[PDB]
Amino acid sequence: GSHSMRYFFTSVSRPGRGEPRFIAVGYVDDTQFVRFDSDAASQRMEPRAPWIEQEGPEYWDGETRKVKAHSQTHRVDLGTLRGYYNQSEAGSHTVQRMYGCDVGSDWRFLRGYHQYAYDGKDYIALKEDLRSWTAADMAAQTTKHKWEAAHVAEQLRAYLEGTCVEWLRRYLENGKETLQRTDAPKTHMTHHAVSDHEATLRCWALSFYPAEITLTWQRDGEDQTQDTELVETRPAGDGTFQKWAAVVVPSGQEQRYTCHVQHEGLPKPLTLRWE
Amino acid sequence: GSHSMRYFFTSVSRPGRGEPRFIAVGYVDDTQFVRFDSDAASQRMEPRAPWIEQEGPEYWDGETRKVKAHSQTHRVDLGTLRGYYNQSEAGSHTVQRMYGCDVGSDWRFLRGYHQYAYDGKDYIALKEDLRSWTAADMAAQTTKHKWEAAHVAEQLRAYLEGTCVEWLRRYLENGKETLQRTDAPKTHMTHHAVSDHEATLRCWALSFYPAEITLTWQRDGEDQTQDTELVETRPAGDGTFQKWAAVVVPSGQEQRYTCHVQHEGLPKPLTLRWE
Amino acid sequence: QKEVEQNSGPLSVPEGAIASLNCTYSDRGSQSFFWYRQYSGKSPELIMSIYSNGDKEDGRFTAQLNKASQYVSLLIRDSQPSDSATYLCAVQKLVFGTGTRLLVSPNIQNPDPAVYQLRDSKSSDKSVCLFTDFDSQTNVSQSKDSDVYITDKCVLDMRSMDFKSNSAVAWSNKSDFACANAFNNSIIPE
Amino acid sequence: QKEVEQNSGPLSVPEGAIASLNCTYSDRGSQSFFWYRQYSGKSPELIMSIYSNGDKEDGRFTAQLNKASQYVSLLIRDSQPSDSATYLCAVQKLVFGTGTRLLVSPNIQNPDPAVYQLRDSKSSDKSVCLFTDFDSQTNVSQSKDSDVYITDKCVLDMRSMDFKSNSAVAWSNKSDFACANAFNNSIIPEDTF
Amino acid sequence: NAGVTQTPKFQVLKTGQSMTLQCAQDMNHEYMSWYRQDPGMGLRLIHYSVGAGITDQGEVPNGYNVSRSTTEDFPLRLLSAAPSQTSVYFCASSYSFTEATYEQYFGPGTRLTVTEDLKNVFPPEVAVFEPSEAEISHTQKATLVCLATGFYPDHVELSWWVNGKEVHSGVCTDPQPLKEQPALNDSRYALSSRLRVSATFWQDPRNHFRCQVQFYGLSENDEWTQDRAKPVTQIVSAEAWGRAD
Amino acid sequence: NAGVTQTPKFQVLKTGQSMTLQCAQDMNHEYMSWYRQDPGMGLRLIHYSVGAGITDQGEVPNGYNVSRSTTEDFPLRLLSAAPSQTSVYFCASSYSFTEATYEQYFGPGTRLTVTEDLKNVFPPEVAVFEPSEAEISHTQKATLVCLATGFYPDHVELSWWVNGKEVHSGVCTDPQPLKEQPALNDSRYALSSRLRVSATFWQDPRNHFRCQVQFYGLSENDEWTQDRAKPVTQIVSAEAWGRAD
Amino acid sequence: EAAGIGILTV
Amino acid sequence: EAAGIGILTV
Amino acid sequence: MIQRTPKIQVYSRHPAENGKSNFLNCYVSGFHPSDIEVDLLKNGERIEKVEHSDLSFSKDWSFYLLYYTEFTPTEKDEYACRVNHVTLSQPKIVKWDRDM
Amino acid sequence: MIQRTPKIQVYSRHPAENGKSNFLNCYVSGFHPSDIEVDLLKNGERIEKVEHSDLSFSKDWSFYLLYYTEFTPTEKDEYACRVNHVTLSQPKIVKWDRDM
Repeated sequence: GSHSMRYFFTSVSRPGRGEPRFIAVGYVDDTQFVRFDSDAASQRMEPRAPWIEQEGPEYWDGETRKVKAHSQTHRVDLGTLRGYYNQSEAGSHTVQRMYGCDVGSDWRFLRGYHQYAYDGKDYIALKEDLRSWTAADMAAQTTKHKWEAAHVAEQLRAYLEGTCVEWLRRYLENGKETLQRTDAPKTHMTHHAVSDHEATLRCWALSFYPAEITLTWQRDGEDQTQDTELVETRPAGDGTFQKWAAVVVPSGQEQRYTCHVQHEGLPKPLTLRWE
Repeated sequence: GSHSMRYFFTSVSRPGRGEPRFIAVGYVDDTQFVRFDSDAASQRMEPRAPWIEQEGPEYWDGETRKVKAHSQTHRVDLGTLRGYYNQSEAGSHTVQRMYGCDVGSDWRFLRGYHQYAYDGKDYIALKEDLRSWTAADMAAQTTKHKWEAAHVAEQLRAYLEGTCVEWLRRYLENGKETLQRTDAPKTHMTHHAVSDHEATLRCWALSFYPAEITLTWQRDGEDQTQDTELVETRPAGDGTFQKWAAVVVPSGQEQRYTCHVQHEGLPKPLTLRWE
Repeated sequence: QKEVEQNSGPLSVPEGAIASLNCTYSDRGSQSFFWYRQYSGKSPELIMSIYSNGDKEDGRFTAQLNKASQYVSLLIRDSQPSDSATYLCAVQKLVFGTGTRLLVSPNIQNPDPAVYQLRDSKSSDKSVCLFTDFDSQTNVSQSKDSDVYITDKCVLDMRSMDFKSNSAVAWSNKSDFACANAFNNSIIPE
Repeated sequence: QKEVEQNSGPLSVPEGAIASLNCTYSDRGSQSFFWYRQYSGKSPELIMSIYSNGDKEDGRFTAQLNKASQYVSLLIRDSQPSDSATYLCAVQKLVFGTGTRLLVSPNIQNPDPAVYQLRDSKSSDKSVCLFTDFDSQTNVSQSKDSDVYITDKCVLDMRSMDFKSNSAVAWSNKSDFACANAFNNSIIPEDTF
Repeated sequence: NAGVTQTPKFQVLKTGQSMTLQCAQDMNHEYMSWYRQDPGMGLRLIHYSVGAGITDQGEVPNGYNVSRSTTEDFPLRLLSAAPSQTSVYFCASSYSFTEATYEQYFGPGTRLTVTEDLKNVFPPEVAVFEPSEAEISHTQKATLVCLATGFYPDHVELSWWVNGKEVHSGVCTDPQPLKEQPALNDSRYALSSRLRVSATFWQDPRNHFRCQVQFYGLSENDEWTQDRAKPVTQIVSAEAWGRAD
Repeated sequence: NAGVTQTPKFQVLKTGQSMTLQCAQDMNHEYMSWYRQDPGMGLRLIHYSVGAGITDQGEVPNGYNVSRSTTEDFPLRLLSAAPSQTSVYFCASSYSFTEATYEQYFGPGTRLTVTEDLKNVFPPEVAVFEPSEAEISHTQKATLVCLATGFYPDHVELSWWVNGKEVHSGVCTDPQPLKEQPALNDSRYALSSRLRVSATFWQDPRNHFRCQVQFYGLSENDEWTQDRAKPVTQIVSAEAWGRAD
Repeated sequence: EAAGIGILTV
Repeated sequence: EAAGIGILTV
Repeated sequence: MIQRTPKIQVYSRHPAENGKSNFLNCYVSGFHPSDIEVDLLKNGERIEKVEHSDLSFSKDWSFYLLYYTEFTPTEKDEYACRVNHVTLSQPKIVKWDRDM
Repeated sequence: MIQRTPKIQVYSRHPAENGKSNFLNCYVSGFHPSDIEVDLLKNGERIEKVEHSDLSFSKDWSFYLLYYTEFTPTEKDEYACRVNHVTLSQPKIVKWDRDM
């Protein structure tokens, strides 16, 4: 088991061309469920998963207001962070905000987080205890001092340890068929020799969720990394995920190299050889 | 009689050397009691009156730190006020700071003050209420805004209406023999005729403290300033003060001109004619 | 089922006793809760805000929230008379209840309930009957008769002397109605 | 050193009660006073500063100055246990007292005092006795046997469930010690094995 | 720092009239809002800026166009005035939505009455009533009563001026001006106040008392073709002197 | 920039060794200072700049030189190291002395141990203890205990890593690592921590728990003639998995 | 749900 | 006695 | 101000079967800032209709998008992704390979 | 920058008695800026040892110093003060007068 809810917000300034671009998206685990786009025709929070469509006017009017505000909050922040850093009104700058909660098998709170980056470096992030702040430069310090004076740490620790978990649970149940599935990796090997001297074995894994996974290569049953490629785990757009990993092998030793798969969907860890 | 305690601080920049000349001096009424000089060998607050010598290491270490800081505070201010006014680092500029408190016969607070001049013109002065600020130049305005944000007015009104008065009293008492004595003016006239047409009568006043005094000439018993010389009241270096004032008189009218003396040491105002 | 439902009195405590005011909200999602204090004819004033389960203490004011039962409350420990005024409850500084009219009824050390008739300046037979000096137990009746008008109770504080008085006046269109109208509680010296 | 004198703890309050911390300074005609909050293992943090007679209010913190009596104080109304830490008092951001160690002992509504033996995840031959779920009254004596080591009490706030627990561990060189660390409390489902 | 300001304070209107209420800001407040409050109910939200150019609808948005570009201003407009809009309008700002700490300051509010026929507006008739001899002996104290009657709308302030200097001690004005005909909707109003003072204050005939009532009626510019006096915004008072009789 | 900085964070030293602690602040702070704090006592002042080039001595200035080239840096140097200097050193700056508003920011501190024989330094032995059957039935809750033993100097950091992600809920580490032999002066230390989680979190064998202790010992450059492992700065952890018992 | 508190301007 | 508060840069 | 350069994988949703319609995917990731051009190529010609994901970001703040359209892989036909970011001088062209 | 020029008074501490040792005083005042040169003169020769006050200033910000040494006035011997400030083109010499 185990689950997270996380909200990601992105504000990018486009100088000379009116307000900034705002793009907010809600994930439950590796599943998107809501989005807002400052450009989109509606100017309302839009659903993405099915199960969140069963909420009524109350839910959307509220989630629309909150996320509109998150945008207007960022609109200002850009205004401010130019003063604070002494930067051009001519450059396009980026603010990113990400918060959410984790829960164990038991669905009981494990971890909360709230982080903020200006131009893709950490600015001010909330330490793990949710009582402290990490500020990087004196611009963050000026935030810290003003955020301590509006008891922000306390104010969030309420949402994160409380509300965040209360709705993650609501979602997890109300959307059990979507969110509480574990699709297992469909696995196989390919053998294309790259010369007449050596051979490339590729361990495949397809149509799996969640995206968490680990593929590992073993020469006589020991971890090899020496000639080991391993791709960034990628989506498909059907809501499943894909990953492969390959070793280059002295031809005539294919059977001594074996691939080891691990996933939530998998009752036991899988072992693969050629054939 | 009334009393004041006042601290005068003076920072003059010497081009080519990032260390200005600093000279701070403490008066209780017309009596000096402490001094600091950036040039002097010691780099400690030095006593000048007897009674302030009976303070212990606590007092001096503290007064030395405070006044060293007053100097370092001015060091910076010169740095700043060049930017703010757009003047040469080639030029020697002056900052002057003066603060203190007044008390009546009763020793009860009457008035506090904290004033600042760049190059001997008013910059920013604290209004009488001690809550407001008077700025002239927009350079002063930028101070005002920064000083309101460090509650300086509030911070000083504490010292001035509180500490200033608590130690003025301590000094006045601990130093009764020095400070609470009132030496009366020893007075006389001189008659040097400038020709056989005119005569110059000079009303003298010597060996008096405090330095406050009023000498006035009366032709047939009316205040004359028409032909009246009157010198700046001057020290002697024994801690008494001197002043004279003279009139030119048509010879044969010496007895129509009388001199009127007024001082705290004087039970009644003195009247002088020629003998 | 209004967004925000609030206990709709008017509520009345005696001086120095605890006032408890109540609020329930419909919208489950809400996470900020605010208590406002409005004196008659003036404008709301933030007094307290809670954003987290439990008790918030701020001097005499305590605020209580249970996200479970969708319920917010307010204790006014040691009610003073300057507490008399409308208390408004609000979620996310946006939607407000109707408001609960609180009257901290003052501590009248020795009442002398009377009904004195006063007669106007520069006229005659135009006069108003004034029910005064009763104690905060004794409450003021309706008019009954449509042509008869009857004002609410209210408290005078002559700082001059330290004396609090409960007044309440009553007049009619015509004199054909005299001072046997206002429905008495106590003793009625003319 | 007299320069600045503090309570010098440990002080212990119950949750939701007012903490009062006290400071007197020697140098009269100090005019700035600062209160700093240091958590164990971390660094001082300005919380409050007063320059003027009276009470300064900042949320739950009030700071108090009497230049008459050469006294500075700090109220912490409605103490939480995350308040527990060393509080340092300071004149003109220069000299500091020893510090007063505050322990806000939490409000344990339903105690279940027990002494459970735990065993190692590797080579379980080694075991430790864990005295837990006692109430903030119940106070822990250090060891009498030299070869026996005994931890202080300390507070968990498992956000997991919203439940605060007092723990306190004890281990010994050998088996010649089986949960026989005896100093306080009358209930303990202390099973043999 | 001015706070939040509003214009006007009091306004009559003829049904189907344009009308713009001002709201302001000497603060940096992104979030603003407009409420109506009817004697009985409380604050009901109309519209709200979460920022400049952004406007949303609230609970009771019909009748009412209100939006603003400026973060500083947030005006509110009635295109066609209706009696259904006769209420007290408050305007409120906070530095922050989505955040609790920052306070929500309220304006002084605008008191609005809307009437189908502008003839319905009348100035107050005021009268002071002298304390009872019975009260002065039985109590050792004098209570004066004041009585403003036959006025509409219920826009009135009422203080006591003893010897030409205002008094806020032993005074009591009725929470809410009561309704001369509760049943009829457009009905005239009436309000009473009480002054109490030491027996001997009233007993000396050199002490002077005036009850003063500021009426908020029409303006010089409003049209009027009736026979009776033009019910312009005015002050109406009645006078009494002390007595040893 | 990040308030005030210090290097190192943790340093062992042999008695009679040269050593400089760094301090930096890019805030234009004229006032700076250096303190020492011994478990028990508090902050004792060593030296203090009131500005560039100006330095004064504090209350415990013996053993310790200081320097003040530049507004930015304020180093502190121990010429001949002594056990008497084994303490925690903080470095603090404020924009202003002679002024209260402006804060006094403190460094992360340098933790210093000085030892007559460098052999005294040992790495920690770590062990996790799996929750009691008795505890999980009697309480419906699992407490894991961790135990770092036989280490010197008296510091290390100790976090819990559940499933490879760090966790700060139902954790309790001892305020100060207690002393294996309080009587002996140079004696080894030991530190214990607690992780508590829902019974059924522990019941699931897919949940993984590691207790991790970062040791701050010697450096690669320090000489070492001994038979036992070189006590370099390192991480030592012990592991547990969940269980259907 | 989305955070409706503790989301403040830098 | 000198001021120990009120004195900062301009 | 950090600039990271995009990483590109080009792959098919379902294992490619020649003549059986499918989905061609271009997954850009590990890049900053957010402003990026991505085009999918049919023998170098820009494929007209293309949906892309919504913009999210990883732990290190780096952005990521999935660009995709429906295609019908063809033994001889060749497909690729042409990424143009403010990090590189010349567009990056990453050519689809069935087995990667 | 405002420049005020110094005022000079030259006088004896105690009324001058010929042959009775005394104190010759030069009091400069009402001047800006602070840098000033003062010398006391014995028939135009610069008097070797001279103590001066500490620098203070009046209510209009103008500075003031008292320069002094111990002398023994003498019927025929003449004494004066030689001030040099950045306001004066040539040093100012103010000659001592008993009765001034």
